[PDB]
Amino acid sequence: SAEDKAAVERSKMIDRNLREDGEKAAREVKLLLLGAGESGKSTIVKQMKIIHEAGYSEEECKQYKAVVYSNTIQSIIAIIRAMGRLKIDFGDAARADDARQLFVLAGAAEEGFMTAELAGVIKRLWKDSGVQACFNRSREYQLNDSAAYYLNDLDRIAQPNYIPTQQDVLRTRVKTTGIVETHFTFKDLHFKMFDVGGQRSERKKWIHCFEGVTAIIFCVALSDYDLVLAEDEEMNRMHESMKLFDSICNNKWFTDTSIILFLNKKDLFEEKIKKSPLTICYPEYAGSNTYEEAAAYIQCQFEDLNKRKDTKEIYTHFTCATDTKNVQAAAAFVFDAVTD
Amino acid sequence: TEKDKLKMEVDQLKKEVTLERMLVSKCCEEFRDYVEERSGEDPLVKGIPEDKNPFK
Amino acid sequence: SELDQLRQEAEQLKNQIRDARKACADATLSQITNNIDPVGRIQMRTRRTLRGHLAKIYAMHWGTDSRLLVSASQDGKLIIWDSYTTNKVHAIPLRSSWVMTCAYAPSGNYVACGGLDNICSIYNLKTVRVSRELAGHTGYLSCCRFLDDNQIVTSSGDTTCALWDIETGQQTTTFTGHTGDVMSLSLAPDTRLFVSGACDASAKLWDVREGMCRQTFTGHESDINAICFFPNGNAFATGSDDATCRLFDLRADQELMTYSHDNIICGITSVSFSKSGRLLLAGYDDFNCNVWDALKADRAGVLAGHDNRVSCLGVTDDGMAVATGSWDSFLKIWN
Ligand SMILES: Nc1nc2c(ncn2[C@@H]2O[C@H](COP(=O)(O)OP(=O)(O)O)[C@@H](O)[C@H]2O)c(=O)[nH]1
Repeated sequence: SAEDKAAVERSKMIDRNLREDGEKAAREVKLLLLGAGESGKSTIVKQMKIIHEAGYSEEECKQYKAVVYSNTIQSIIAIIRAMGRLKIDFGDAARADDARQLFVLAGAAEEGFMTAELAGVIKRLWKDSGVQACFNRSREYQLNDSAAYYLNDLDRIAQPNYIPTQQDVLRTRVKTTGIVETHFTFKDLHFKMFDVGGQRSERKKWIHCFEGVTAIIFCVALSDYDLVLAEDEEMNRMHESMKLFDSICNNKWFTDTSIILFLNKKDLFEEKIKKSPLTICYPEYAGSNTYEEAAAYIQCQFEDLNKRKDTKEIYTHFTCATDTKNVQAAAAFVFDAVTD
Repeated sequence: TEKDKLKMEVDQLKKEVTLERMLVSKCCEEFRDYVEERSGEDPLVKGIPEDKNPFK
Repeated sequence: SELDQLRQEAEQLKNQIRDARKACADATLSQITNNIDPVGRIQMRTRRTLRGHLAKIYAMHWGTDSRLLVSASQDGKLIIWDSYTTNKVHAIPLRSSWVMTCAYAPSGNYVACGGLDNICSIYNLKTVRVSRELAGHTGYLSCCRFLDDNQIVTSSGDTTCALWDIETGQQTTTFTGHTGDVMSLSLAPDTRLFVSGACDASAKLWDVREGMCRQTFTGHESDINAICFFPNGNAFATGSDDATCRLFDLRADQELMTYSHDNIICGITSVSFSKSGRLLLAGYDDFNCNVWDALKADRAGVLAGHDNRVSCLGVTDDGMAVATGSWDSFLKIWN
């Protein structure tokens, strides 16, 4: 025919483009982040943009304004609610009125704005010694690790012309519910990094989608070791992370995938281990309660879960994911492990 | 949350309990008879002549 | 606790429903068909191989002309094929490669797809460009089917289904009730109802107009990954991680037949009836599609042309062919 020839030629042209695209895709480095909630995955993704793509524009930063405020409000609310549960009194009784007003105001707040009234309530609460006593007992409830970051900077944050900084954006907890993907180039190679931490669905229905990735970066919050085991009491948080790592590292879907282990939040760990003993997490631990020996112990507890040890190496690095210079050095570590 | 989930499940079950269900035998007969009127012309049952197969 | 009272009440109502279903199980499908002759050995051959994807294929859907079909792969491509000639008509570059479902509009004017981006994207074939990105689900898109060029229904890992107005991009209706990821849906012939299958191991029948669940069907021991209506609109089939397919009857409100064999312990990914309903075709994790006699529960044939999981399949509206798609990156056309 006439049309039939053109349809054949169209198909052949599609075939060429598909082949060229596949050849470019076979050359890219694909990195999947995994790890428990709050372990640092979305922070690492943002750090790749800051390091390799010049960070965030001012207009991009303006868009995190509303989540900075929502994060801040939810942090102080969490501390106040815990005072009732832990039976902690205010340092000044007048703060009870402020606490009441906190809840009234939080319902009336408009996104992207914080009234001077609400800012003053939060400031007075955060300064109160009873609120601070509860904050310092955060291992007994659920409190995100950026709480003090924002609350200590409330004066700057609350200005009507406030524009979030890049560090502010790094610290935000925006809960996307879908996959997050970032692309960059590092030494003439195309990298793609994925984070599914926002997905609340059933992991067994899509983990196999990542069979074939070059490497997994598994993130662990070192500072989770002393969190009290509460409603669900099968395992403490660190042992839940160990069970997930055991599952991933030894997974049939990742036989040919390099396993990188980021033992993250080392800055919070270094401070916690001064007053909170590792035995809270590992009752059998008989070493000293110091940064170096306790960190080593955790590293070995995870590395020991590798079952194909003889064929498979774990690339372990201690990180502070909110420190761009620290992440840039760990990134170099990761490059070496995967490219060759 | 969970309590809110149980209330809705209970509400839904209260509706489903009131359904008037047909005998399985009757439904099976109707299923069979629908298939029997048509399986004789079903290409994946009876096969296709080579000359009439558009995928030859 | 009040919590204690609600849990026991739910179990009591589930038991009442179980008893009422039992009170209507006066006979079984196997008895009713005892006198029908077996279909005999079904032996189909691969007639067309659709080569082009470079990674796992996750879904496919036939156009209503029984000739064109769309496939979706995590190579990041939606390909529209002319199955008669194997020519590629379109190769659409997705914005997110993590696709899990696709659909061909009955008119032939649009296709849809989505996945881990939690978005259902609509593509106009008759301008190819992204016409709409339907945002609202909080979990992956697992299945989607057009009612017409203006409305589409979706299922999601967020445990809901939704009906969308494509022009406005808004969810017109949300279908809530499943307690696990929803994996598949199928529209009734008259598009007034649809059924969904979920990781709570149940299937649900939904009223499109009134946005409510009418019936909840139970019996599977693990996730339902695939669901397909029977052509007369009064029954449907499910395929499950529990290595069984089952036939469910709407008006009996209960399971009629299980299709399984002690040999088969792997999961089922996809189910379809042949045009008459005599055959139920199912794709399996073990790389095969098994062809069941829907009336007798005997396995009548096998389709074994793949080197990895059969992830999807579909029968043409004219009944002339079945398509299989696979993690091995191929689709095959059989009859
Ligand atoms: N101090 C400190 N905070 C961190 C570190 N890594 C992450 N965070 C913070 O901890 C919180 C949870 O981290 P995020 O990346 O959102 O965890 P994700 O759930 O795995 O994505 C965020 O507020 C981060 O700012 C770290 O190494 N040190």
